[PDB]
Amino acid sequence: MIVDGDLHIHSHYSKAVSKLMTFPIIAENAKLKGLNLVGTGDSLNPHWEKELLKHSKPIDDGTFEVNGVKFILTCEVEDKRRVHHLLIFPTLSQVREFREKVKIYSTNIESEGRPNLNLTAEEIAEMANELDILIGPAHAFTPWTSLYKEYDSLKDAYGDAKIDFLELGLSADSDMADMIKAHHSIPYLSNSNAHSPNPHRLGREFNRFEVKDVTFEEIRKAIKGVGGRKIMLNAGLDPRLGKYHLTACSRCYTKYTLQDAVSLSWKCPKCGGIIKKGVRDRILELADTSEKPKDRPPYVRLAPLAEIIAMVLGKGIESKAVKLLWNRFLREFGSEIRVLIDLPIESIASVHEGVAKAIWAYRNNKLIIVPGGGGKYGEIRIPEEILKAKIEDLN
DNA sequence: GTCGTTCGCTACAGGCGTCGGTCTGC
DNA sequence: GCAGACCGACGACTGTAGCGAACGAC
Ligand SMILES: [Mg+2]
Ligand SMILES: [Zn+2]
Ligand SMILES: [Zn+2]
Repeated sequence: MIVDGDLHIHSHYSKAVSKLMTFPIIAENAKLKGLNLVGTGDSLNPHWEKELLKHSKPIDDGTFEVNGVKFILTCEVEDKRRVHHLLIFPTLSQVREFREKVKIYSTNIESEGRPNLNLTAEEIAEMANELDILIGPAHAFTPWTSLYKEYDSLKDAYGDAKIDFLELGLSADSDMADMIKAHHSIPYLSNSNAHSPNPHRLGREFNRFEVKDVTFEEIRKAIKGVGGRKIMLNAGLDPRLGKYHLTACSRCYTKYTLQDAVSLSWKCPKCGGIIKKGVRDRILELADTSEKPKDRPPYVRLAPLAEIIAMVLGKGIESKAVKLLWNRFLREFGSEIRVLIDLPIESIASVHEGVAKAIWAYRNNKLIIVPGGGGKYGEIRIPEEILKAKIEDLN
């Protein structure tokens, strides 16, 4: 079967995350969005595991079901050097064993969803490998809490340890990361990093796997690419929409080139804020090869359908109008990705003509994109002539 | 024209580095 | 004067009350 799975979210026990991020609400919104598989997130927190065991039914020792949505155990943890890592756990026993292993190195393993571990990246990855726990750098190019803001290579961070994937990130796609030859031997995950069950948050990115069943072991085979299983698609935000795509100030969000930031010594001259290097500049800084791996699954660039509806209707992202139109589209067609990429523009027009024209302009690269940077999300705008013209005249 | 309903924007919440400024024993 | 210890604030890890003000079915 072919399923869509988002393997990096955060519960309400994490920080700066909506209190609505509980198993029932997450499952409801994932089902509404057409999301087959969702990572649990924060699995090292015992209270979140208790809530899981409460609101779920067992599929196997590492797969659970809430309101028809499947869940495998995942967690993001922070390094001794302030570097985030994503981990996928085979069974609940691996979760509990890892949790007990790091209690002597952590002070918030029981009170937080994103724990801090007084362990280096190599130590964490080695402990995971010893327990067959899938480990990988999460949002690997963020200028604040990623691997590549701390290290110049995966080898410098993990040493003799092994990773099982690399989480791309909102502000990057597969080609950018594949500009580093090492990455060619590593599977990519495109996950949402959702702090909210909102439509444009939960499942903003995901991975499309081919599996026999929806279980942890099938997903592990799909990530490894063995036994006929495979990651056949990586759906993700257009890298320009991420918060850290370009190099900009952390306070006023004004964008600067890499040369300009170097000459300015990383302080914004118009607000005194700290300029943070974008992932595009960072990857070009670490650029290695012009080749790509052949086995690399295609990356489908997305823009959240709620954002399209908000820019068309000229209203806010949380408005009731965009919510109603988004629900109409989802009831009618079943998934955001289908409306964005797969559905014919004529069928989109039956629900809303302006949204159909905007989606056409998105598919045909005729949409204005103000790239994000320094912590500000990218903005999406549509030229006026697109909305003024008729559908049959676009092409 | 009324008055519930809805919108959009600002302020603010909360448990380990970085980054300026300050104090301290020479 | 000054190196170096000491210190406090600041923001990522972003979401949402909540408050004027505009809207929209009667
Ligand atoms: Mg992306
Ligand atoms: Zn993280
Ligand atoms: Zn600035």
